[PDB]
Amino acid sequence: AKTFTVDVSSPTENGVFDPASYAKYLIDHIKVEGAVGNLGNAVTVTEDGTVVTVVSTAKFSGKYLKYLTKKYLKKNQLRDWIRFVSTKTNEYRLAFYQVTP
Amino acid sequence: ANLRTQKRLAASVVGVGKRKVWLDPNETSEIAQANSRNAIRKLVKNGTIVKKAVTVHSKSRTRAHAQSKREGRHSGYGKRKGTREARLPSQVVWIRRLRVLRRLLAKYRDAGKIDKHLYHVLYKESKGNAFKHKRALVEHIIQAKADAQRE
Amino acid sequence: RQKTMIAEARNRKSLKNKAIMPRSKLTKSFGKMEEHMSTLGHDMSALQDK
Amino acid sequence: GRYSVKRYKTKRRTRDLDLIYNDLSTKESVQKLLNQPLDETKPGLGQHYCIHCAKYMETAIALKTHLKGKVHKRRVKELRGVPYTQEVSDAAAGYNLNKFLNRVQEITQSVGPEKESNEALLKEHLDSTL
Amino acid sequence: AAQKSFRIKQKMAKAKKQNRPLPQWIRLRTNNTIRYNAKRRNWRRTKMN
Amino acid sequence: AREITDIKQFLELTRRADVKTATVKINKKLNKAGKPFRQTKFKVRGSSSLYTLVINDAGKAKKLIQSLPPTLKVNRL
RNA sequence: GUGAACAGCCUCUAGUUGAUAGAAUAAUGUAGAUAAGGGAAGUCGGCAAAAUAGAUCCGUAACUUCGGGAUAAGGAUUGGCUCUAAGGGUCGGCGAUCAACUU
RNA sequence: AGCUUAUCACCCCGGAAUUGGUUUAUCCGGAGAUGGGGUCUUAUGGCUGGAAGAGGCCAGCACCUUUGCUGGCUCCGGUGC
RNA sequence: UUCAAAUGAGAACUUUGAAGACUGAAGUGGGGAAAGGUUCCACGUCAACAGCAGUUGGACGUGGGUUAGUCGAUCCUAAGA
Ligand SMILES: [Zn+2]
Repeated sequence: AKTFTVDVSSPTENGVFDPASYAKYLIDHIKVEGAVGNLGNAVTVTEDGTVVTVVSTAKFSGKYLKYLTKKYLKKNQLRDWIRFVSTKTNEYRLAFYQVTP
Repeated sequence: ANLRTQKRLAASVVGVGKRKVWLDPNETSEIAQANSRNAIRKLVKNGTIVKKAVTVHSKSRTRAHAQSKREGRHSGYGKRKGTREARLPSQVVWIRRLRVLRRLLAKYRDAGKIDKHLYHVLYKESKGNAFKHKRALVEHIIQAKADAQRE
Repeated sequence: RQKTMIAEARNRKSLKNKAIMPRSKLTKSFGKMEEHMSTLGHDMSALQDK
Repeated sequence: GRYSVKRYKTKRRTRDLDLIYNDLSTKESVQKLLNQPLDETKPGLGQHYCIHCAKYMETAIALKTHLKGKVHKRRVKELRGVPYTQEVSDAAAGYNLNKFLNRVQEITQSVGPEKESNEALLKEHLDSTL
Repeated sequence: AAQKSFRIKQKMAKAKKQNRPLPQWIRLRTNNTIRYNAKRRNWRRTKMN
Repeated sequence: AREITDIKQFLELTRRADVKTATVKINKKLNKAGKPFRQTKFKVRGSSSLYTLVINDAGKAKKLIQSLPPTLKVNRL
């Protein structure tokens, strides 16, 4: 298997983000062998409130995860302020840009 | 002011052309103070001078057209504009074919499916034509062996 | 509003020439994101502290 | 511009599909044009004349390659239905409706399958001789 | 060029050391007739062979 | 630049009386594809050449460090 | 990338955005383009322009120093999409597996 | 820099017509082929040393600096008129 | 070709940024030979020159800059002197 781990503390604390909607987006928009609706025993998306987590036996990659997360942020109008980054291998997190006063 | 030297030096430092490098117009005095590559590096890291990532050249269309060509499209007489030879030399075709026929006969002789004398006559017949491909050569071999055991 | 978004991005992009700047390196104001997130329906009491 | 001007001149005007319909309609018309005595001026010296595409070829093999082509199929797929006369043009505007409808049912009943059978005889005749 | 001989380079060095205007403390001299350098040279105007 | 396999010749080089400097390099490597392990490179600076010894096992490596002579200067990392 | 192609057309890297400017849109010019019907009546003279043009197939006369003439001439076609067939290599005492554009 | 690696060429055995081997291109063989084993040039490639410590790509952290320092990754392949 | 800002007494022509285009790897690119000789780079800087302009310049004034046992000459001989 393969595990991937997103952290959502930064935006969620300041009140722009809800991890449950992000996981609700991921769990349906993730594709396996074609289109939506094939996550049978292969993939498991689960949140804690501060950390979202994905576990996949099927084809899944950090670039795919970043692609989905950026799509969600563009949906909720957050692409121009937040970026999905890697802090460690398969350990990613959302982070604001360098906005200063 | 005049940041020509600074643009040149920033290009030479970052390892790109001047067409890429970017000077924020607000930090003009801070850039004009710089007359050294160390200072330009400081301005590169602090965020006053950046790199301007590459102008793209996508190949989605080219890959799609190539896939359609693999599937056998865009090949008709209205798309052909050079001769059949210029597109594919008959010399190349004959080379492939004759190498194939030589290799097959060598393998058969080494395995023991055929003797050296029949190999020798087939070598020169395949050097000539009357063996158009692997199938015809195999069928001729089968006919030969069958009439031989019939005799 | 979808048409307005398309029209805005048409001016914003200009992509066949010069490869839009990355946001990693740029810096934006505060007040801009205030207006943006107020329009989105969030409140900035957690950001004002900061 | 030049292409339309220099192709579709009234000098270089061709033969108005209505008439090709009226010609492929009946037996005697198609047999006459298949026979077509030796004329010194015509391209193929008479013979080798396609009726759908009202055209004289040089030879039998040039007829073959014409028939195995989309220029022929363009015309045969254009000539299946009714021929669009002024009757149609005015029945559309509300003028001599009953004449148009009589012509339509006449083609649907009588003249249609007549011409279809004539075309089929033409096709197997040409395919057998060629 | 760029693979000069020392003769050519020596002549070039003389030309460089000559390529100047006239000093200002010569204007201020008793009975000074000289007001400019009439043997002045520039790479684009005149060639020195 | 030269590699060595034997240990006796590395000791001879350390005692060659024209060597002043050595250095130990540590690398993290994967074996075959499989497991992390600690490779060690003992380099000694001759006058003409740089001789080097590759030791995969750290236990033998540190005993080599012990058996090195004391006057020779060494550089870690 | 198209295409036989270092052709022509567009683009990536790198470089440049230099050549006195602004407002109107008369004639005559310079550089191009289109024109009904007729088609060389023009003119010293078909000058110039037009037309033809690539690739596949059929077919190709006199004459000939037999080597050519010859792309002679003259004719049928060319898009897109979905398919069929054929054209190969490596291993196993016919199969498993892999792969390209040519018709 | 060390080890290894090749077409041509050469050596030992053996003695060839039912003539055989063989190049895209037809030349070679009792002046000793095919076959079996072996030798050589090491252009050229492979591994290692050089050499990751370099360089490249990212993430940071001081923010008072006209040089401020840490952490991660840098892998495995495929194809051709 | 255009827009804003900066500089400046003054900006169609300078600098930065934002756009639009061009050369289109047989280049408006990156390097060299002959020739030129400091034209390279920086700091000041506009009287004359850049067929308009000019705060700009290959201009004007003042300085800085070209590091070789391994690149070349040097050596060899060629036609020849
Ligand atoms: Zn027809």
